Amino acid sequence: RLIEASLYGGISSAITRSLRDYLLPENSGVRKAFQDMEAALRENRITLE
Amino acid sequence: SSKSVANIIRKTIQREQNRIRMLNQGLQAVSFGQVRGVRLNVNVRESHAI
Amino acid sequence: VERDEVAAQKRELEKQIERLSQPSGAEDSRMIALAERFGGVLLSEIYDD
Repeated sequence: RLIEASLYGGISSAITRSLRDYLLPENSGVRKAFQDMEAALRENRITLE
Repeated sequence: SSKSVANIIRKTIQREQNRIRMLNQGLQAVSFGQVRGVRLNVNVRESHAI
Repeated sequence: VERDEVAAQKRELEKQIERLSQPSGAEDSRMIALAERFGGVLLSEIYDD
């Protein structure tokens, strides 16, 4: 998308729609703590099912 | 719990805002016809701010 | 006996994984609160990048 938008020129519609998806990096720190803390419950629930 | 999570979220938000602000300065005073500058405007949604 | 020994290895592996989790993997049990209770920042977090 980046390359071809540059090739034809103009304000790309697709880039404009998903602006946050392109310009912001995804951060794992906020998440993995809670995945590990959540683990004991997840396993228990799956076992019960 | 609680406050510490809020602090890490706030610091991440602050760092992203600052980096964007740095990128933003490189684009000042670019002349394209009648356009004279470009910016990436970053804001925080209310429903999440509260 | 084989079951229990493998269980011991699995417990060690989870404990090792858990130490590397969050927020910037460290002795997270108390260190996060200790980091904010003074006007300071965790060194390992400064060297995250």
